[PDB]
Amino acid sequence: MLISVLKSKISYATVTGKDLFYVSITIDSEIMKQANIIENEKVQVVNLNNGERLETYVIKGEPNSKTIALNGPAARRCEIGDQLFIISYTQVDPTRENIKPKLVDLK
Amino acid sequence: MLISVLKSKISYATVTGKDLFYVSITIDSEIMKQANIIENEKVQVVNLNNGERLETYVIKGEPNSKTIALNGPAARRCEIGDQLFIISYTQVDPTRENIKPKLVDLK
Amino acid sequence: MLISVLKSKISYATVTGKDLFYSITIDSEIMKQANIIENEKVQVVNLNNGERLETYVIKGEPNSKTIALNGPAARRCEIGDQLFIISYTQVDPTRENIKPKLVDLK
Amino acid sequence: MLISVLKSKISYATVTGKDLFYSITIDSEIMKQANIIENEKVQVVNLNNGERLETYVIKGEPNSKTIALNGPAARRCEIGDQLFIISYTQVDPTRENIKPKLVDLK
Ligand SMILES: [Cl-]
Ligand SMILES: [Cl-]
Ligand SMILES: [Cl-]
Ligand SMILES: [Cl-]
Repeated sequence: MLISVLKSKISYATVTGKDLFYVSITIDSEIMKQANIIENEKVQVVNLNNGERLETYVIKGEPNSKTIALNGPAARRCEIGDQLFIISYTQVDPTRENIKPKLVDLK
Repeated sequence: MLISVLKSKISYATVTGKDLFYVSITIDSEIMKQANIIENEKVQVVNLNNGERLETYVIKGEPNSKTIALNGPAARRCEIGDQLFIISYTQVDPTRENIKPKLVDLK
Repeated sequence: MLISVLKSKISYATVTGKDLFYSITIDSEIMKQANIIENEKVQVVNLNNGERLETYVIKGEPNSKTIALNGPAARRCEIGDQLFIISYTQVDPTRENIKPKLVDLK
Repeated sequence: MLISVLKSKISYATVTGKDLFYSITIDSEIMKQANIIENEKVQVVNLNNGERLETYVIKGEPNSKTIALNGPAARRCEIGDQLFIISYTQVDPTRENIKPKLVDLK
């Protein structure tokens, strides 16, 4: 038996770029590290400016670049300067002790 | 094989507050206890006034406060006074015994 | 790996009712035909308006043909709309393939 | 604990058809390339209109290049739209990493 719970949250991630025709969210690899989020992990991305809510996967950005970029169709759901929260969830046995989320506040 | 089934439902939760620039959904910890919903658990939140449907995670509110508050980008999807249903699911092997959902009706 | 795959689909379910101030209520015989159980999570997609939502199943009276959207979901349909109702299961992709139970109501 | 990670991505799939009164049909050789199986749940995202949906996969004829949105999903695209089609898997992250299968149809 499993339930979904918060694993990681990055708060106040400022969008630095967007690329519709990408060759999904790019995040500074050091921020990913702080948040215990791995390459290709599924995340929920929510936008404080426009209210958009979406799910996509993570691409590594360059370490210490502060890159936060929405690529592909997700580019249509933001603009540069928007503030995001980026959330990862995990499925756990509810008979186990509670998971303590990793919280990263970029503000 | 595993399927998702209803584990908990809080019905007719009235929004008492909203804060866009939070430092998700805040629920009276006593109400959470009645519904067997734990802090940081993922929930579906559906709004009877405006029809909005979203997924977020639970933050504890003060016991017996009747606080129901949508924080962060979710704040853009409600107004004070709106009536919510708050739902949590669980993944189970359906060859096991049925999950009997915990139903909390606040109306 | 664990992946999600289709386990049941009810096609061309016609909305018979909606009640804002109550989920999806489905004739219990149709549920059995689809191998969908009470309180199971389902995807509901609407051919008339394109709406897509997830909710849980409530039993309707057997052989009533009841298909009703209740609660906030009521704002996402009207009586007479045609729905597809889909349930998924998580399984090992290398183990024997799941044959979905398909129920066509047209 | 389990987390969801990318397992398969088809990029720049051009919509060739849509049929409301039949959900995504994909050339079965493209599916094989992407390690996507019949009835697998997929995320479909549209570069032209920004729409994001979840549905399941139906086999199309091999080497046809068919990419067709069926059912209510038909209301969320037009012929010629470019799609990305994504599948995820739940894994124990302390095991070895899933190397995603990437198929670029551009
Ligand atoms: Cl995207
Ligand atoms: Cl939020
Ligand atoms: Cl609902
Ligand atoms: Cl569909």
